Amino acid sequence: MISLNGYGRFGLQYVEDRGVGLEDTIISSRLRINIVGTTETDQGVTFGAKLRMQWDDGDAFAGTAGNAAQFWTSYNGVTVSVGNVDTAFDSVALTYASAMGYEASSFGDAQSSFFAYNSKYDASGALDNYNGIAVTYSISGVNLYLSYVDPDQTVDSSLVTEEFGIAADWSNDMISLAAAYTTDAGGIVDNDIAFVGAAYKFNDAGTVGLNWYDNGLSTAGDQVTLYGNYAFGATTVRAYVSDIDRAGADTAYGIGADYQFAEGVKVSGSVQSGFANETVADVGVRFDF
Amino acid sequence: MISLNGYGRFGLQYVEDRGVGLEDTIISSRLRINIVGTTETDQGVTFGAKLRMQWDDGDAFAGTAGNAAQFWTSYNGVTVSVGNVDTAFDSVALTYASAMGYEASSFGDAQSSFFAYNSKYDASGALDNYNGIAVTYSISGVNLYLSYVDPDQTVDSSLVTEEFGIAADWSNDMISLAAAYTTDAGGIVDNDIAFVGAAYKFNDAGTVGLNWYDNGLSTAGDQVTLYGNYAFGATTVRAYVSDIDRAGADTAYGIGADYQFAEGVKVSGSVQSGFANETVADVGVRFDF
Amino acid sequence: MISLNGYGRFGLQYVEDRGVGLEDTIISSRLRINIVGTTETDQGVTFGAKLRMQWDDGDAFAGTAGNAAQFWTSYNGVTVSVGNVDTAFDSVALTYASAMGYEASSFGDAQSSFFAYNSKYDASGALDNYNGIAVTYSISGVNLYLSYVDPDQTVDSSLVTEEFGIAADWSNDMISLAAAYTTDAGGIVDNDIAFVGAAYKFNDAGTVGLNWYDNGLSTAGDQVTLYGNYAFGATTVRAYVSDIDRAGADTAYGIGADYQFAEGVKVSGSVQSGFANETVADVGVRFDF
Ligand SMILES: CCCCCCCCOCCOCCOCCOCCO
Ligand SMILES: CCCCCCCCOCCOCCOCCOCCO
Ligand SMILES: CCCCCCCCOCCOCCOCCOCCO
Repeated sequence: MISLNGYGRFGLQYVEDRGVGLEDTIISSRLRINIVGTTETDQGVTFGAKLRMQWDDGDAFAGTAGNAAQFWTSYNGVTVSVGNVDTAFDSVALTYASAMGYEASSFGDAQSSFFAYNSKYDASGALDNYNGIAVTYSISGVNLYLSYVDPDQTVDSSLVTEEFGIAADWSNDMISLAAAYTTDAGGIVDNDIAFVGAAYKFNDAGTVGLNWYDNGLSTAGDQVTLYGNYAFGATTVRAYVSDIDRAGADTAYGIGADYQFAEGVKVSGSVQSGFANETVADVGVRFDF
Repeated sequence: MISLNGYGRFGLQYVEDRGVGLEDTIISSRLRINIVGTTETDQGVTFGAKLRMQWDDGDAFAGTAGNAAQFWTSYNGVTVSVGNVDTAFDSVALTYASAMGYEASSFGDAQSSFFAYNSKYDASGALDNYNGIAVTYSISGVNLYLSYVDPDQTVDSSLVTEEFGIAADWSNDMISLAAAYTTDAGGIVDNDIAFVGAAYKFNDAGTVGLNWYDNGLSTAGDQVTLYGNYAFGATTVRAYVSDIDRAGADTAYGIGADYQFAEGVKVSGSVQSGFANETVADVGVRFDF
Repeated sequence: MISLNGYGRFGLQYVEDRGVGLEDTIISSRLRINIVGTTETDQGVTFGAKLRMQWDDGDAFAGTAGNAAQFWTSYNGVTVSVGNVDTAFDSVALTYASAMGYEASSFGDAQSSFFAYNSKYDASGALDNYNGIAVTYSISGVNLYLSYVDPDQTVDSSLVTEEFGIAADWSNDMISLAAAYTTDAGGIVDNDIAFVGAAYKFNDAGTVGLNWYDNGLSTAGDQVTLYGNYAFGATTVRAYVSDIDRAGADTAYGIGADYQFAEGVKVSGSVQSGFANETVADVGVRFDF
């Protein structure tokens, strides 16, 4: 069976003083198409493969291609995947929970470098033999994640730096906890990063959380992000503040809202301020198809 | 929801004395696939996005990719679109009504340069930040069209030439009228073009029309095209003659036929002569899927 | 109507002493998506077109695009195709019958150069104006095939070398016979190749066959391949031995097995040895969607 899913988003993206002779506000948009092929068996093993075609404003040649494949095999709550896989640090819960606005951006997200599902092709040739293996397992409210990524699998392994990651998250109805650790993140020798987060749903209406990170070799250093959101019917108000160890940095912060216009249609905006006093704002829509 | 539609066409394309060591007749064909994603809401606002994958014989690398996206939002007869939009001068009725043959070509089409929906990627990089906004509105038999296209939206607007177009067409059962005007057409300062056309269905079987254009800065100058067609059951006979102001040009003309073989399947041929006495002929099929 | 079909395959691919500083075993995988558009008519003529998007591990830019189109028209057992067609030597039965392993490889396949359906784009530009025409006709158990391929159809034909091929195969329930001949195979003046094969199903469980080839201008020279397979319930055991005329070559051979895990899911492995004593082995899965 083959199925297609995706989304489109378009809105205004404002960056204070982006550059000499550059408009500070443009229309930024993205079109995402996923192509999923799956084969189900009567033995309960589901085989799958996916491809992604993703277009973003400003993309080279004003064109769209697919990325590199991802294959998986699933059985009894376990999934093993190969090729362009989702990684542990990028898949755990809570780590992207302060993101806001129609581009789901946050300075309160982790300031480190690490591998992740590659949504598009890469013109530098750096991903040509990139190959990952990941394993996930969901023990009810408890998710476990494991990923190994070799940036160039054709070359003797002793000559390249492979990334190894693990994560686990857990949740009941009102508390969630999440943790992840990754060594040689992004193929960088000694770039070892970690994440621990916790969140509390202090209603059915509100949640507050805290994420801490060790950003490994990044200039940012350790980081803490405090975030919260509140739902008022169809609108959701979100806010966060984040600090890094880097000498002299400002405290990052942001405020935003999400309006659930209909199932599949969300209007979102945000005003944020970064660690180097960058001012960014957005307003747009996303629709899921 | 995601849907796919398209067509394929293949036939012979003959160009008199195309060039030294070049075959005058080749097999020219095109494969077009549209990918449409739409999200409907109970509030009557439909959100949509589309992508196109188009292959033509002779295409670089013998490959196919998608073009840049187009997004739209529709409500009560109004449609607002963003990104790679259809423009006013290219979308009005009647302006392509003399086209014929399986490649739907005509020297009697407007001889100017202007922006239009870009069916493919562009290897020069000229379209990378091309961004348009269009608005259409259909007041029963009366269509209205508006388009604004900024060729590079990242750069201060004062430094680039934006294209602005408007058009309207109207039709009852037997007369149609259409008009369009576009300033700085194709991003060219002072390339201001206009179109006025009219057509008369003098039966349920025949139509005759006239299109006049101001081709702006083009070498062609003003132009007039007279065309007509007649349906004989499943066959349609078409003809046109066109003149331009350019000193010394020949009167362009063509004669063709369309055979409706089945719903979705059309066999078409044509013999045409251009403004510089070029001789072109074609014969082929198009099938819609 | 538009339909999508394809498959995904992933496993281990081992090449003895592949190269200094190169891992002998990697994970090799392929994702194939076919896009088929067809238009049926009440007159019994079916029009079709297809496109292919194929990703293989190691592919340039870690991306995927479509290849060049293929169009066809079918009526009463006859199919005429244009553009990127299947050729006679590549489509006849039996010629790939000794292939084994999850990559369906065999040194016992023909050692010549010839044109074939191009599954992907080609970055050299060599396929840009490549255009073929093929005709197949199936007279019950008897298939006939014809293909003409012009590598650059825009240039006077006298200046290029066109490939012409024919083949026929025939089968009752227990014997199959197949033959093919192609002149100027692969666009190479005087590269004339031929194939004759025969196979005998000596049960409902076993088959043995022999293929002979004239590999035209190749260094290999004439070739003979002897192969056989036996089905044991859900497993199939295959073997082959092949010899070429090239002075000094080793006898090529291989042994493999296929496990039909479920409809659409096949686990396959193989150990093979080539003409220059290369050692290759594989083990993997293929799933059809
Ligand atoms: C990301 C979308 C895929 C489109 C990228 C193809 C990029 C092609 O160009 C790479 C640079 O070299 C220039 C190519 O020659 C011109 C190609 O297109 C022209 C005729 O169809
Ligand atoms: C228009 C279809 C998309 C295909 C265009 C990709 C063009 C790639 O080449 C651009 C020029 O540079 C050469 C690239 O290196 C070779 C690529 O493919 C070979 C292995 O899969
Ligand atoms: C085979 C898949 C299609 C992808 C191939 C596109 C190849 C593009 O590069 C060709 C070589 O020239 C370099 C291009 O400039 C960078 C492109 O992408 C970056 C921003 O989206």
